[PDB]
Amino acid sequence: EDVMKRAQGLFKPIPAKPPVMKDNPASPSRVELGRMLFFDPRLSASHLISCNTCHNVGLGGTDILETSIGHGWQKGPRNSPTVLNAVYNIAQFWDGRAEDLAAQAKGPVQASVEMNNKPENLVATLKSIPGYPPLFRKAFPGQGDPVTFDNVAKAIEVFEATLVTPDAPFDKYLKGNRKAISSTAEQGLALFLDKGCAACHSGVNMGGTGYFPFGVREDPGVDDTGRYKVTSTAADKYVFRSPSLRNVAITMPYFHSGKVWKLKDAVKIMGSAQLGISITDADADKIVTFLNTLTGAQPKVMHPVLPPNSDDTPRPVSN
Amino acid sequence: EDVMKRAQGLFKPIPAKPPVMKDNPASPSRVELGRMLFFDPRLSASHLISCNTCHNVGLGGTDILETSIGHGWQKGPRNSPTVLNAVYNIAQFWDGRAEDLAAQAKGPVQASVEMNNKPENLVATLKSIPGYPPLFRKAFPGQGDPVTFDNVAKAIEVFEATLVTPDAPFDKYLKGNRKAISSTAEQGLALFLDKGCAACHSGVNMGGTGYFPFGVREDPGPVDDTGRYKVTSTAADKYVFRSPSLRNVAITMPYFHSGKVWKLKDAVKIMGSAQLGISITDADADKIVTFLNTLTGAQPKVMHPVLPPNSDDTPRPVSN
Ligand code: HEC
Ligand code: HEC
Ligand code: HEC
Ligand code: HEC
Ligand SMILES: [Ca+2]
Ligand SMILES: [Ca+2]
Repeated sequence: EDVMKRAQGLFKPIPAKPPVMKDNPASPSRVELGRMLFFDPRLSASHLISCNTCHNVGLGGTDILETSIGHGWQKGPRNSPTVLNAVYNIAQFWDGRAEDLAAQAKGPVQASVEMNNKPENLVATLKSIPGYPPLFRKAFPGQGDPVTFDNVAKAIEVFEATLVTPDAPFDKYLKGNRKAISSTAEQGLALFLDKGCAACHSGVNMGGTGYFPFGVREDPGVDDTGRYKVTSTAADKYVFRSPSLRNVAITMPYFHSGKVWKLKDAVKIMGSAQLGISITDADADKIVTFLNTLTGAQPKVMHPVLPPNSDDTPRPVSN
Repeated sequence: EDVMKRAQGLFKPIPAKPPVMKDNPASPSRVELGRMLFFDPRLSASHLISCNTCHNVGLGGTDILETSIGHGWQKGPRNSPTVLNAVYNIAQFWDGRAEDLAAQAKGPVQASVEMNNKPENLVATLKSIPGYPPLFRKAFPGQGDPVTFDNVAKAIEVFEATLVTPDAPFDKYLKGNRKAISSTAEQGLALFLDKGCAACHSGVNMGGTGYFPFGVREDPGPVDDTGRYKVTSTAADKYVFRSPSLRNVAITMPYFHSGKVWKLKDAVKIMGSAQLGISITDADADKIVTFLNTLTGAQPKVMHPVLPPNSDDTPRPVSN
């Protein structure tokens, strides 16, 4: 229709092929190594936590928990965004001050807070695991000492670029198949476009494109729509990334705080005066039916066989 | 909520103090070196083009030309954005593919294509100028070899952080003085807020916050600029566009990524696009213009540096 046509300008389907990372060429050995590192809990000092713990490829690329602290740029606990299609995000942080956010993008996003704080421990751990240096040599040829914090992030990044979810019903719709989604789905899309949601949640990743001066907070003055609202005040130090809504139906809970569990309530909360939006409960329901067509084909990811410790591998730090 | 209170959520005034750059502490000697480098045309192969050429601190931090190619991440000629407050930009490139744009921010944006392509040459140039190494040693103490590409960009960057324009009438209004802008400028603000302009042109910099799948293109479908150009967004689009900071917009014509639209009132009417869900009347556009005219801040008084002279070793200018 013209609804389809408008949708085809606002969004693009996820390509099936992993996107190319500038200055980070993919090769099977580098993808394979990134997969190992992504699932390797020895990257944490406890030896218990891997990327997959908080960005679980079985659970929509997130952890279905409210918040955690995973990374050095967080000022507090935040909900773990999906790693699925994360390589298509422009804005990669939940929130910050405008003057910081571009510099923060100097990355890497693929380092947890422990790795970023103690990159010497990361390298020493990997060098002490006999099967790693050979993989690093194969994945990063022509370097004398390829086992580096920067190459760890590069290998993860190329593996991460394979964690894309093409072929959601909405994407079949964008490709021109009007029947790929129900007519109620389509009405939800019409509301999404007309009410102005698409402006913030747009492009190939349907979001992750920018930061906005609205964040969902507790209302200071009985139900999630009554308890939380979109807030924007004079005193705001930080702006908020408007997230990609792809796979939103399988990555509850919602918002930077993880505090809203139901996708319907999230949608009602986004029907906010602060945003120029008023939606009825029946509107909210149609928008949800639409948001449920953004679930892509989930990657089937082999759990890696990790190289064993040596006697030299540092011990877990305890309890 | 009345218009001022709504404006106060949507935007914040430009602070008077240079923002702090992470991992790049300002000091007077690093600001001064960055000033020298910003104005030194020996950073270009011709030895005639400095950052100030295309981001001219006397002309709103831009060059008032339609387009140029200054930087390695451009795929084609683009309009030079202002350096004034650019340190408050989050989105720093005009346009690109989503999957490339975050990676590009591992920058530095302070490097022209000539600097970025030929970093040893840049270091060789600076090291051949006997007054530069001592300045790099002052600016970057405790570093045995401080004349490096990364230090040229850090020094520029802290100089650029001082190129902020606090005290626009509109900022005086955000701070609570309703009389700092005219009643017509306030109606243009109301229009700006009500029509949804502010969603994309938001925050301390009034834009530069994100990218959108809309760019101004020549219409293929009657004649003025509003006739000739339009917001376009198609299935075929490879690239999204940055929605720019509107601070100092009255003084940084021409407009959009292509610099094709010269009149701010025309840029405003073009943005009253059905693609964006916006319909504005001609008098609506005039009021919005009146409002945008209030976003001109106090322009930095910048001393032109005395640049250290060439030695006989300094590379020779090249024309191409
Ligand atoms: C192991 C090294 C990894 C990798 C490869 C990633 N992570 Fe996390 N992650 C967590 C939280 C709460 C956030 C949001 C933080 C914030 O911005 O405030 C993140 C963020 C990410 C991203 C960004 C995705 C995007 O573009 O938005 C990516 C790519 C990413 N992570 C990859 C939480 C956790 C953890 C919980 C303890 C752990 C462990 C990790 N992350 C580790 C990793
Ligand atoms: C920009 C001005 C926005 C408009 C208009 C809409 N949304 Fe939004 N959305 C925006 C931000 C900055 C955020 C994050 C807020 C926070 O505190 O975290 C959101 C969040 C959502 C979510 C949550 C998705 C997730 O957690 O993964 C959803 C489901 C959502 N937005 C949907 C939505 C709808 C239906 C809208 C129209 C009614 C709408 N959004 C408008 C920014 C903006
Ligand atoms: C013209 C020939 C230029 C010269 C010389 C320099 N710059 Fe530039 N700059 C130019 C353009 C056309 C653009 C936009 C490019 C794009 O497509 O995105 C830029 C961009 C910048 C920016 C980004 C501003 C922002 O939007 O956040 C900055 C900070 C910048 N340029 C600074 C800069 C410096 C420090 C230079 C000397 C080394 C310099 N530029 C040279 C055009 C030209
Ligand atoms: C996001 C969906 C936007 C809304 C809503 C509005 N604008 Fe915008 N604006 C947007 C982009 C992506 C761009 C760059 C487009 C390009 O090809 O370059 C712009 C550009 C402007 C400009 C030009 C500023 C400059 O070149 O420095 C102006 C003056 C401007 N926009 C004003 C404006 C008004 C008045 C709006 C509501 C009527 C409006 N914009 C909405 C993205 C978005
Ligand atoms: Ca979530
Ligand atoms: Ca301009």
